[PDB]
Amino acid sequence: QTNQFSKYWKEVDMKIKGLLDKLNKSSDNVKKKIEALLVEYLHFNNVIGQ
Repeated sequence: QTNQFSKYWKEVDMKIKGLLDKLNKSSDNVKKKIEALLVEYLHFNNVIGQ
């Protein structure tokens, strides 16, 4: 309704990069969990971009 897609697009992108930096410093157990959340976050960002 408010059409502020860029504001939430940037918040999700900041969360994506935050999870990207935590991914390289992550143990093997939580690493698959982080990858599983990045694929979902890419879906959220792809929808907002479209």
